[PDB]
Amino acid sequence: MFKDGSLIPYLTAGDPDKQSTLNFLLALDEYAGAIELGIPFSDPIADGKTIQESHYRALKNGFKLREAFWIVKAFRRHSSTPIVLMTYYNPIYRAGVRNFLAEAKASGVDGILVVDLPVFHAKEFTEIAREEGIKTVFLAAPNTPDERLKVIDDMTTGFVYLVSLYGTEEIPKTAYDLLRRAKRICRNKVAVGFGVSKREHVVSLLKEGANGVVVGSALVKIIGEKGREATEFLKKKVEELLGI
Repeated sequence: MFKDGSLIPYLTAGDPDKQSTLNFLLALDEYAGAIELGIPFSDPIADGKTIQESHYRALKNGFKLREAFWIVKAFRRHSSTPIVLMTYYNPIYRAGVRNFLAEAKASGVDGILVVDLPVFHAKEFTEIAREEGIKTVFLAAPNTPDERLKVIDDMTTGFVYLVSLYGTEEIPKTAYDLLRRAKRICRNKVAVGFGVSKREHVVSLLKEGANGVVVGSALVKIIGEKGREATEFLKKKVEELLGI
């Protein structure tokens, strides 16, 4: 969904508030190949310590599911950068799949990643996403076998998101191994969410085949501390990771 060599910012919707989220998105657009917007959830058990804390913040501050569409809709008036909504299944499930997807499309969302999409529901979910014009992004971790990477690649219409709940400050061998296996199996492009924090991480991963590098941990971190005023520091961070 993005150019090769893209830096893909990840931000939590409503952290610390929807206007702030929008401000951050607008300030980072110029460096983004695509953007991931996460919907905060009460139990983000698939996320690392940092991002989990942002879900908690957003929620304490009163985030409401559809405020995410408000953010996307506002952002769209200024940019056409591909947007992928990231969320747990519960919210989607309760509001109604097709209703959610249709609404997401209408707001300007291009793709979606359901972190814990139950395999039982996987098939119909991908079909509805196709009918609604929303591309699919599936997740894979170091413990995902080659066989499942294949199955994941076949259902994927957007791109395959590879993650590593390892951290570091250096990229773990286990994450590099995941990437290698992915490049050897996927026809879909892949992005890597290995919690990068250094200029060398970005270069190394792109050098190693990642079509795009996600950068969330590093950004959410600054947001946890700066709040609404993280904006300028976020730009400096991205420029650092980009060598500019």
